[PDB]
Amino acid sequence: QVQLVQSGAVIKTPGSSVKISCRASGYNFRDYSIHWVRLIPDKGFEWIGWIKPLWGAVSYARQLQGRVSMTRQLSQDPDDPDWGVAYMEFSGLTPADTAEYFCVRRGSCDYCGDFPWQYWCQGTVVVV
Amino acid sequence: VFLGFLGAAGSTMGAASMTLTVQARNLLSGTVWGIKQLQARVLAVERYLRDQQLLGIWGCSGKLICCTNVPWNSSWSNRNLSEIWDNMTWLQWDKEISNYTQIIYGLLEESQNQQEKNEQDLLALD
Amino acid sequence: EIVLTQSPGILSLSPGETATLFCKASQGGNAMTWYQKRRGQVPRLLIYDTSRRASGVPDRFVGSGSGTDFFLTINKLDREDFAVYYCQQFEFFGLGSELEV
Amino acid sequence: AENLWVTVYYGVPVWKDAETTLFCASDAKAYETEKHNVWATHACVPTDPNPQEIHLENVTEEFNMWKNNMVEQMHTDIISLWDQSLKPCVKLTPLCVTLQCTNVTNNITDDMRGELKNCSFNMTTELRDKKQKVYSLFYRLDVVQINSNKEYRLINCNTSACTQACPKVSFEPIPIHYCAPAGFAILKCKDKKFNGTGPCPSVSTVQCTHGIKPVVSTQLLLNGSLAEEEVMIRSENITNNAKNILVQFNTPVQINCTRPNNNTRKSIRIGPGQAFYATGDIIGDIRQAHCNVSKATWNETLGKVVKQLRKHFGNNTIIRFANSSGGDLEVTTHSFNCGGEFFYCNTSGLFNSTWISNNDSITLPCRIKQIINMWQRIGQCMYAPPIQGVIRCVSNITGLILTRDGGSTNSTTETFRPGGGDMRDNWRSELYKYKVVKIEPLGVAPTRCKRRV
Amino acid sequence: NITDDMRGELKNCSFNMTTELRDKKQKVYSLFYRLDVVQINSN
Ligand SMILES: CC(=O)N[C@@H]1[C@@H](O)[C@H](O[C@@H]2O[C@H](CO)[C@@H](O[C@@H]3O[C@H](CO[C@H]4O[C@H](CO[C@H]5O[C@H](CO)[C@@H](O)[C@H](O)[C@@H]5O[C@H]5O[C@H](CO)[C@@H](O)[C@H](O)[C@@H]5O)[C@@H](O)[C@H](O)[C@@H]4O)[C@@H](O)[C@H](O[C@H]4O[C@H](CO)[C@@H](O)[C@H](O)[C@@H]4O)[C@@H]3O)[C@H](O)[C@H]2NC(C)=O)[C@@H](CO)O[C@H]1O
Ligand SMILES: CC(=O)N[C@@H]1[C@@H](O)[C@H](O[C@@H]2O[C@H](CO)[C@@H](O[C@@H]3O[C@H](CO[C@H]4O[C@H](CO[C@H]5O[C@H](CO)[C@@H](O)[C@H](O)[C@@H]5O[C@H]5O[C@H](CO)[C@@H](O)[C@H](O)[C@@H]5O)[C@@H](O)[C@H](O)[C@@H]4O)[C@@H](O)[C@H](O[C@H]4O[C@H](CO)[C@@H](O)[C@H](O)[C@@H]4O)[C@@H]3O)[C@H](O)[C@H]2NC(C)=O)[C@@H](CO)O[C@H]1O
Repeated sequence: QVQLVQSGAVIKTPGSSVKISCRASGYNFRDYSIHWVRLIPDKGFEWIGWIKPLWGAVSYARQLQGRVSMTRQLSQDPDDPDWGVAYMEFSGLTPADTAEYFCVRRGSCDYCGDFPWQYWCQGTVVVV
Repeated sequence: VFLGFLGAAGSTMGAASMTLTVQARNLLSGTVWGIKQLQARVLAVERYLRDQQLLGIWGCSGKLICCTNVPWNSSWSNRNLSEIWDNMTWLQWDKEISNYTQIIYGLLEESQNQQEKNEQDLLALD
Repeated sequence: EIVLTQSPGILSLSPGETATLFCKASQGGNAMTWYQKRRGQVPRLLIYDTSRRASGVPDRFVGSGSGTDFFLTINKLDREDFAVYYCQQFEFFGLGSELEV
Repeated sequence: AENLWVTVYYGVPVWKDAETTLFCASDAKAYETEKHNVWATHACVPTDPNPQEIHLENVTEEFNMWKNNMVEQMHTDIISLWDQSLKPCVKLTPLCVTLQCTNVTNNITDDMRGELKNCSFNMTTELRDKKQKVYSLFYRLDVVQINSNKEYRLINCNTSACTQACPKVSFEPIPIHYCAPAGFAILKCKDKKFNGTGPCPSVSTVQCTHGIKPVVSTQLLLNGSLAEEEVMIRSENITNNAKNILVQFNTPVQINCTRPNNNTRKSIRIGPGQAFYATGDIIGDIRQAHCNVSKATWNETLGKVVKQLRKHFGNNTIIRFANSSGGDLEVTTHSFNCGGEFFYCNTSGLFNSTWISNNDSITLPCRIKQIINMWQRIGQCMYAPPIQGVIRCVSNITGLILTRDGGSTNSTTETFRPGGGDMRDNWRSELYKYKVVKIEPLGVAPTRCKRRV
Repeated sequence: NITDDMRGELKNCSFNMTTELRDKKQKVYSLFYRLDVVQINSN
């Protein structure tokens, strides 16, 4: 079973950067993109970007470019080599960035596209 | 005239029923790579024999065109002769009769053995 | 960009009834995705490719639509179905419809 | 007469869409290459002296290149084929050792970092009893600082094992044909304006595909077959930024590449039978690997893609070009093989533009590696032996794998960036013309005919 | 802290193991069942 586990909630001061981790397991980590999305109070969901774990290629929402950086680390455990961690760092925070941040992954069926997110991390609340 | 293998794809089922011996022709003859070759070489004879299997459990080992004794259930198509032989194409026609092809085959299976069990009785008395 | 407009904002119905929720996209021709978010819970994928149900989603959830007009239908409402529902196409999202008792 | 009877037909022209194991075809000159070098050319069947592709008149066929198999099959064949080649090739197990490295003999400006580390190390001997301190030259990318000595290690030592490719092998991409079994056809969209998905009016059956050589390369794809009329820009979902864009050129843009250093190779006896090919003295100047393209033609061809792009994003739109956002060296740079060594060419100079609604060349620098980790390797890696002498290759650019920025905001300024990552895109780029079908010849239909008694 | 009668079936074993590099070594410990080991022969 696919599992995405994020790092805990944090309080950040304006001007700070926050680095959120998403430990992904139960599937081959290199085979699926991870997206990040934020749910903002009174504004709804905002897609942040995606990362493809093989080369760590990335794409960032135009309106957030310059403030977001996504990276990943692949398991270094010889008997458990297929999981990995995705990281998203979000900088120059303001109170308007107070939101719940999710890492998400698509379904693995034949008609599953890139954006329907079947799997969700438990979310990370960031209060600025 | 000679079109080529599958050339009468978009031709009428009458005109396509001319060039049958061309599609029937190019159908047999024509270590990483070595294994690919082998399970392709068997696949082609398996797939080929499965058709001869049918023609043989019917009476149509002739073969190409072969008439039979099972009458056409109008429910299957119900279209007139002209509008399928001088009109429709086999690509098209296949999808209509597709819903009952295996049911149709069953009608054929019983009908052939019925012929044989009968013809023995003729040569028996005569 | 795609603008997704969901309606109604709030839908008030009883257990056992059928809810219909709407999502109108500013651009036609794309398929629609729906999510359920129960209060305080992680969002859950319900429908993708307009009408296909996601993993473990019961058949009383029915997605449909065409062009710019898309619908989520929830048959025989269960107590758990009262939640906020969001539509999505690519990176774009509706602002959500709340189904209340 | 009114009563109709079914009469069966054998040899009916009709097919069902399929998947099946195909097989390879190559030509006689590939075996004339000898030298025990080309991969799988030997087990591979030959081609046809007089190939024929029968055009099928009056028929249309719904192609989809983003939901094809024979590219997944090919991608796989290439990975396997390659991996079977390395079994005999020697293991560099003991080369994973604490190196003691310095810089190469040079007088460069402080700003210019040293990319050639002269490393000495205790290597093994033909006899278990002894050892041997011996030196070799390594690129900065093939080593990591381990920790007032300046000591390093081969970068693979913590990720994976290492196996030295046999120099008696070749990396040259030679044309492959994918031939079908019997009672299986391949259908070829002969329409010269096809985007890869939907009904194709001009179609032809054919046994084998064309000569598809396996150029494995990021950013720009090279030496491929090019479009007949327009620069076609193909994608699965263009509106969605998450999906890449496959640009297929109309005109070839020739790009010359080289390693200027006259490198030398010495052979070190691991023993017995095992033998490591070290990098010996650099004869002559210490220069920088690079590639040149005409600024004129790049201007011209980047103008063609823009004319095409505005058909999808509006006539009154700005379309500028930017360099990679960030990621692995495998994807942040134009990767390829050239003469037997692997290149990593900075594409910032190519993707650095802007386009409004209405005589030298481009020197672009490169890096070079020897221990490579292609196809998203995890447990195994491969040391590409030093290729003695000076190296230069000349190639055409056939396409691109571009990527658009999803920030959007309905701005008429959506920019593009070169991408890569998944290598199926490359075979997707050449196999868009093809589709595999299962032949079903047993037709049944009514004609006024009963069989005799 | 078991009664003398009850024999120890979990032996804590330390040993010079190999490293990623041929150059070095590493003393590291692991736990083994009594059946997976034999007394070799006041250590
Ligand atoms: C630049 C880049 O990134 N691209 C590379 C690319 O360089 C390369 O492919 C090369 O490209 C270059 C440039 O595009 C080519 O160079 C050009 O080539 C021609 C050469 O002309 C040819 O034939 C000439 C002979 O002329 C006549 O004579 C014949 C024999 O006597 C006869 O049959 C003919 O009729 C012909 O006409 C008349 O002339 C003769 C006398 O010669 C007369 O008696 C007859 O009666 C006729 O009147 C000969 O001159 C030449 O050698 C060649 O064979 C040249 O015209 C170009 O020269 C001009 O420009 C040069 C710089 O551009 C400049 O220095 C000169 O001063 C000239 O103005 C030019 O060289 C080239 O052929 C081609 N190279 C190769 C290797 O194929 C490829 C290769 O990898 O990659 C790209 O990426
Ligand atoms: C910038 C970028 O990213 N883009 C690159 C791009 O640079 C490149 O394509 C190039 O672009 C540049 C800029 O867009 C081009 O430069 C401009 O070119 C013209 C040059 O004018 C041309 O002809 C001039 C001669 O003028 C006359 O004379 C002829 C011969 O005598 C005659 O037939 C004509 O009638 C003509 O009219 C009159 O003038 C003569 C005297 O010259 C007179 O007696 C007659 O009676 C007429 O009155 C000549 O001047 C010039 O060499 C060229 O041949 C220039 O006008 C521009 O110069 C101006 O701007 C310069 C900087 O922008 C500035 O330095 C100057 O001071 C000027 O104000 C300018 O250079 C360029 O041609 C083109 N380059 C190439 C290589 O093709 C491509 C290439 O890869 O890629 C893009 O991505």
